[PDB]
Amino acid sequence: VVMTQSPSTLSASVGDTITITCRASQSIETWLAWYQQKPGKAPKLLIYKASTLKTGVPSRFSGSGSGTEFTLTISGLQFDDFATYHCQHYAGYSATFGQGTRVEIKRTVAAPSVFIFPPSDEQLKSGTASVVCLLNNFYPREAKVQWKVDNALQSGNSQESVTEQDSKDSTYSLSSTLTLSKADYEKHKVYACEVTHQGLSSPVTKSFNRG
Amino acid sequence: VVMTQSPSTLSASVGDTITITCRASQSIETWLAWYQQKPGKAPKLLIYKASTLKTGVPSRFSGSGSGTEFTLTISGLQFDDFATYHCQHYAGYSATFGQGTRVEIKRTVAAPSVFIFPPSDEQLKSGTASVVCLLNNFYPREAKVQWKVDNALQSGNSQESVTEQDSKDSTYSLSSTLTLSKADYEKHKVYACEVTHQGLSSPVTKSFNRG
Amino acid sequence: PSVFLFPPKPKDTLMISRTPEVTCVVVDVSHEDPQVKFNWYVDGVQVHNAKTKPREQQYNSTYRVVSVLTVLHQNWLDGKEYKCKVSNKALPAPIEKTISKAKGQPREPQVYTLPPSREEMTKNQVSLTCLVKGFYPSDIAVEWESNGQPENNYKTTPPVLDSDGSFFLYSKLTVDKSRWQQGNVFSCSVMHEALHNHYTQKSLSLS
Amino acid sequence: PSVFLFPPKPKDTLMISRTPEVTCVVVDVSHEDPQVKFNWYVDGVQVHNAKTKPREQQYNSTYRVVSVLTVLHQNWLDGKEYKCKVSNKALPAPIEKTISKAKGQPREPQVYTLPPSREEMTKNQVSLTCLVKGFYPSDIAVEWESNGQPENNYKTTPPVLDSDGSFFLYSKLTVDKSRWQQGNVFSCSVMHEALHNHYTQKSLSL
Repeated sequence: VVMTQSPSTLSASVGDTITITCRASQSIETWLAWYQQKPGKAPKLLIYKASTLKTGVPSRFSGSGSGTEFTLTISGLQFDDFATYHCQHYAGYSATFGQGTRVEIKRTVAAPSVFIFPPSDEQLKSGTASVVCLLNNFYPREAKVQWKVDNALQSGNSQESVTEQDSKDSTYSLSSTLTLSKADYEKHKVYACEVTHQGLSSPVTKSFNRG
Repeated sequence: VVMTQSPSTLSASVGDTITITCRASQSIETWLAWYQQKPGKAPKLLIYKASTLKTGVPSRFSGSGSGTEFTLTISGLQFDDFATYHCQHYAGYSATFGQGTRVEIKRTVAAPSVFIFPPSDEQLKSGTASVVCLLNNFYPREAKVQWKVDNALQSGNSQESVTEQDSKDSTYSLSSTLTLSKADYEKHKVYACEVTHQGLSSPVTKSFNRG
Repeated sequence: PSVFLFPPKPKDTLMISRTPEVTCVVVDVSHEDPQVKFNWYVDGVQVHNAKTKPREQQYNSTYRVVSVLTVLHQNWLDGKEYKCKVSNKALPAPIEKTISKAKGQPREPQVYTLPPSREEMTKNQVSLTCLVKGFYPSDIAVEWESNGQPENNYKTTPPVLDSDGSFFLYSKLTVDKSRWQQGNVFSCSVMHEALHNHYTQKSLSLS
Repeated sequence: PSVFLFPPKPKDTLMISRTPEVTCVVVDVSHEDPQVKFNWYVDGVQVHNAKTKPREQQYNSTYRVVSVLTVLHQNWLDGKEYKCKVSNKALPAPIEKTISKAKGQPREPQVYTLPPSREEMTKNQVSLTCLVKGFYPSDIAVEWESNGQPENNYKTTPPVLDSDGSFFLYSKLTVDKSRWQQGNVFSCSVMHEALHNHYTQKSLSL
């Protein structure tokens, strides 16, 4: 059995009634559960056997369906409900999950505002160089950052982190850190962060020259 | 129930008959085993119930004792027998060991020849400085190295490694590496290795000045 | 600056009512020099325009310019060649692309209908196959219809070069096993340069 | 430069008899800028020469230093990520290209054989058809046989995406109408990851 959820990201406003769909590749009767999960927390069972609400779960959550097509409905979205929802077929020994649906607060598309930061000489004195790229206040969450050093496209030497939706404007921000030793850093001049996002008509590059 | 093994180190010649003692803090009848262990290998059972030789163990190994006093005898040391020996009181659901006896080849006292090596340039360019001290061809095994940087005692920034007894001359050699970031290394003038050993009536210091 | 030439769709040049066209696309036209000049040639003639028709747009961090040349069904079917010449001040020399139907004599496609395998009619849905072989060039169009309407649950493989040098493909229509049994009749329509009125048709039933 | 990674041939990863291989091809390397280096990484590990072997060039006026890596059927099938890391002087930076097999629950293929059409029974040659659908990923090998011996004159359409995210294709064997008349038996062989023993065989005859 393969489980597929639709959509992958659902954007809505507070108070909305929204529906998430879950499809099974073959009939699973009503052996279907729905879980809610917040970032860094445990999944929480909401509904099972397709339509049974777990005791204590608010009545605005409801489930329906049987066979291959299932729906989770949230009737009147509250701020607490923006989270990931997972569907699950559970059998006697194993289980299988859908890919998850992220429910987010809808806003207009916003292109990232891009900034690049050289390493401090205070750090560089210690023997390491962290180069930071900031992608600020963008929406939706999908964005791509690549590092170039003297026009050379880099691989495997960066890490990325993303915020949750901003409490005031519902955007996301992203930081990418390129880490090199002092010695490797001083071997090159041009440091550049290149960014794409659906809100940009062409890639944005920010750069600095070492020293 | 505490087991006390003596001696801690036993130095002897090939062909010797030697004895290792184990004293129990209270009577343990004959519930005592002896194990052999080579560096980096697993313990091997030699004798159990005080005097019973495990099948396949050479007949030159023998054990005696009951109550609180126990003895392992090796009658005709072969090169293969230079190793650590451990005594063990074993009960139904617990055990306790002596501290072990290291049996080594006896030779005359030999003072270490001491050499200090700075960090190479190649490394220093990368952000790290490693300083190595070598204690060459000494006996017995116990030697103390103290690292001093501008005559201030170092702690918790060095690691040591000691060879096994040399096949031809029966000495030990020791290397100690002190590790500092290029930054920390470039803050001090004099670097010193201070060596204490049985063969040295006074502690020996080898030094160099940074750059 | 890149330039891609696109030919008309197989059906466009087969049906006099349809409108066949050759499209010239230019991507990566820098923001600085957005000037783009198109010159069209039909067998090397027309440096002096023709129908022609450009527009202008903006993207990622470059420009995209599209020019469209409507062609004459018979000019295309008669193998005429279409050249799109793209000149840009930010270009060392002009870039030219040319397209037409593949060279080769047109072979009529053989269209056969193939009912499902006995071992499949044990499933809720079966496969009605339509074999189209020995055609050339590869330009071609396939469709399904059961009654006075299109069947929309079918797939056609892309054309495949046979040992003949001619082309062959298969279109697979998927029908609810229940229907195929109700005696329903289906048919695949094939449209090709080498078919009578650029069209033939074959039926398939459960008798 | 210009690098292009290639996955192994489907048939190679499904039978231990053959050896799968990730082939890294680099084109347009200059005369004055040869000296092409490589580096393969499988799920991160291996930065130093693994079990590779690259050589041979000469082109239209350029190079092409094609490297080749031996793959472990299991490794590939389980989805390990193969990373080719090229390095050239006449290259601004170190290019890269990765690849793993298509992800997703594998799905065993259905194989059905079809007789030539009644209508085709008017030519000196007929078409034996083999349908294959419901399989995922798309990597697949299809062959034909006759009483133990191989068939040469057949063509197979590439994998096409069906409505349900599964793939299907058709294989077509061309044979003398006589052989089909004589009642000979032909068989369609299908090699895929989700098949028991990575192999199934279906027959057809008059």
